[PDB]
Amino acid sequence: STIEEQAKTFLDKFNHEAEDLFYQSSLASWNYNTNITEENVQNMNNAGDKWSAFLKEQSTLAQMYPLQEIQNLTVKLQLQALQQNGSSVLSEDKSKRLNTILNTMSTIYSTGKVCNPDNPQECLLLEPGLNEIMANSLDYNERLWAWESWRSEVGKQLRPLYEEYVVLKNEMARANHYEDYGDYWRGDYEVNGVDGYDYSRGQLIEDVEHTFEEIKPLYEHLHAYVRAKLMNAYPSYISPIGCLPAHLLGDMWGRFWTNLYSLTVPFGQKPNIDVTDAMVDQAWDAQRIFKEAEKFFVSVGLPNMTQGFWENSMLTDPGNVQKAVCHPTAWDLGKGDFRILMCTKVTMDDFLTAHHEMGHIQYDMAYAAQPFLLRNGANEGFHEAVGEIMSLSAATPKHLKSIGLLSPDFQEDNETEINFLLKQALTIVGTLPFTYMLEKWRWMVFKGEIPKDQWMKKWWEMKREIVGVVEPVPHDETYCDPASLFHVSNDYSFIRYYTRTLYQFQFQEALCQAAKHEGPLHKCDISNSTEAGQKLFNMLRLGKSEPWTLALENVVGAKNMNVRPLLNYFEPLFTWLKDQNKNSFVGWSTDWSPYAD
Amino acid sequence: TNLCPFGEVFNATRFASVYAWNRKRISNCVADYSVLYNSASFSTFKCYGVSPTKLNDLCFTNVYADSFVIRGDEVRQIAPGQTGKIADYNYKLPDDFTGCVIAWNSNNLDSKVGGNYNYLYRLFRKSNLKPFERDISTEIYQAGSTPCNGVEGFNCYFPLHSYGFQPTYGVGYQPYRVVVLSFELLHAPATVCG
Ligand SMILES: *[C@@H]1O[C@H](CO)[C@@H](O)[C@H](O)[C@H]1NC(C)=O
Ligand SMILES: *[C@@H]1O[C@H](CO)[C@@H](O)[C@H](O)[C@H]1NC(C)=O
Ligand SMILES: *[C@@H]1O[C@H](CO)[C@@H](O)[C@H](O)[C@H]1NC(C)=O
Ligand SMILES: *[C@@H]1O[C@H](CO)[C@@H](O)[C@H](O)[C@H]1NC(C)=O
Ligand SMILES: *[C@@H]1O[C@H](CO)[C@@H](O)[C@H](O)[C@H]1NC(C)=O
Repeated sequence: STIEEQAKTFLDKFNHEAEDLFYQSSLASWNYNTNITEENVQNMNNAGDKWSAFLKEQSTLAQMYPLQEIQNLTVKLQLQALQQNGSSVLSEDKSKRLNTILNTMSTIYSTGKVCNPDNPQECLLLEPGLNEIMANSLDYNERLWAWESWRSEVGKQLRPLYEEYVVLKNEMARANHYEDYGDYWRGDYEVNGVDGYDYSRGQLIEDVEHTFEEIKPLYEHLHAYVRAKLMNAYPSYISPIGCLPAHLLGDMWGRFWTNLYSLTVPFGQKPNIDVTDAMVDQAWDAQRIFKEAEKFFVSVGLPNMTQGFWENSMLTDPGNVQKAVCHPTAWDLGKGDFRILMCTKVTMDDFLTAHHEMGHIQYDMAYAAQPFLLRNGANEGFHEAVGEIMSLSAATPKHLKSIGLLSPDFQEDNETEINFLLKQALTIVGTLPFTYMLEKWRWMVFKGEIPKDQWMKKWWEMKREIVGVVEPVPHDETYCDPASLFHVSNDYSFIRYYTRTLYQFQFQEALCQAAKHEGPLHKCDISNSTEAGQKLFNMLRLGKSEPWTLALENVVGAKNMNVRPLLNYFEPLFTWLKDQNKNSFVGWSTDWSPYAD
Repeated sequence: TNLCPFGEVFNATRFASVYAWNRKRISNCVADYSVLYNSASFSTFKCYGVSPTKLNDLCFTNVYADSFVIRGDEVRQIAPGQTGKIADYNYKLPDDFTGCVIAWNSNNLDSKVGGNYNYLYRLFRKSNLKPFERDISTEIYQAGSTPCNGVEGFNCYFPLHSYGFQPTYGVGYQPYRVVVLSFELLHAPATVCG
């Protein structure tokens, strides 16, 4: 009779529809992902189009239900997520224009290739050619050539394309009462209708700028140390006060800095911790690695993998008979089917990635009870955080010795722990300025705060002021160098990595403080402490049926992203860098240039 | 003197879907529940009121064996004092229950790749069922106020929905065949015991 009970009935039908159709779609996509042929492409695309058409039809049919007439916040959340038609609101010609430009950009990036002026027939896709070029080649000129070439080939192409895409997407967002597409993305953290837990979309920007302000010292000292080491590596190229040239960042753009580790390790005579040899010398294979990670997760009281995972998933590469694109992924096919797709090479890095993906699988196993629309993260950042914390808690030397996989008498010292923390801070602390800078630039673009013919002029500005990056070649407005990236060109939200990083250390510190660990935070391990297990499960079992702030306080007792756990975890490293930096200027000038000298 | 026909009912090859739960009457025979109890094949065996041993040497007037197929998780809902789709719309157990509940995994037959769509369940109803009442109707559901007159559409819903049984489902979603027994005592002689 009322609106509430009728929306109840409607959603109760929509669940038992979307579950079946999503199973068909995801299972077809899986069959394609393990066995790459044409008929699999056919089945996958047909099932996916059927599912998407069902979703669009159901959104349209659902918009007939009045939202504000709803009190029970579960029903309100499901109705809000469903009724958001999105791109389905534009004129059909405009919709086809969107799909057109999206496919052009995605394919251009996915097939673009480059080669030197000497052999126009011997040339490479980025992966793995330019990838390894930026990752391992130490030739300055070679890396600068790679930099400018990839920034020129896809950049000039997508530049006006990205202009048009920005226009059309601003229109798409404004259609549904979203001031722009940036705000549309930020609308994932938005929470309303809950006292003491509301969260506005601009509050997100405020929080992010805040947290970055407090992280700034650690990153600044890290950048000082790394600049000093690279000057010791490439003295004829770097200024003792100037910013770091991007083409030396161990990657084409510097999403991570991992590849600088060997180039900047302090104690270059210390034997690094690696159980690869210890693994192979005991006949360790896929089944063993994954059984060990599963035993880990049973140690903290979380439930263990149901037999379906062991039977169906693909743990070992399917030989040379059939091919698969095995980027390591975890799949929740719905209805109680969980799988992992991974070509596990028996190493240490893979022994960590297995824990990460199995953590994704645990998080998905946790909320199989919530209705369909809520089977997801509480925000766009909890999944990868719940994944990462397990890897960093199981990569500790103590845990490694606990399973006998390490010589029990390996002695921990200041040198090895500074090396470990430097590895970490190069992986994690290095990517936060990049993530924040890029997301802020994209937000400012979408808010119209920048004339189009000025985009690039502003872009490398913020890096020069945030990530300590300086371009070795003057780039004009015809390039769209950001587009040369995966997520920029493929239109993905990018701040989920920042939120992942910070929620990661909040979770880690809270969990350790729940295990009564005494000592530095990094050497902490959560194993055998069912207290931390239940503390984390009480956040896992929710899904998104609650505001993310509530599930965050259910664990860390705070109501907002907070850097203090990060600085706590990295304190010893920060002290060591403070010692080492007494002989180097911390910071950078904004006028020094590599091309206008 | 003749044995009760627990064979033809317990492991025949095609069970009836839940909303049309197949009922069978047992009388005028001798029953041996011992093979049932010590079968150790059923991954769920629970009941309320009698001991699994003592029931062998007890005499009852009439016995009823209901049988159907359901999902994994929902097997718990077959118990006096539960609520949910199977206990609300599809099946009812009275709190003064007297029989037993037997449930065994059925991912063997009842599922097949591509989805086995021969098993259905009632998804909506105007009111909850009474004990031991079976409704087979399929009149479109009046979700709104405007009558439908037999058409699918806004606020007009189909009251049956199909279990998408497949072989690659988790333990909670692989099918589960279920047999529920009840006894009753009346004035007439108790023709059912052994
Ligand atoms: C891969 O796909 C082909 C095409 O349908 C099929 O013939 C083959 O059996 C598949 N591989 C396996 C291992 O089933
Ligand atoms: C909201 O609906 C759910 C079922 O969809 C129900 O379990 C819950 O109790 C409802 N909330 C309130 C406050 O009644
Ligand atoms: C999970 O752990 C429990 C611990 O009691 C064990 O009984 C169960 O067999 C384990 N699961 C599997 C699939 O082995
Ligand atoms: C966890 O406990 C088990 C059994 O008590 C023990 O064998 C193992 O070494 C412990 N591991 C850690 C990291 O405490
Ligand atoms: C019927 O056969 C199945 C399969 O072997 C078995 O599990 C079940 O116990 C049998 N029925 C009886 C009454 O033993």
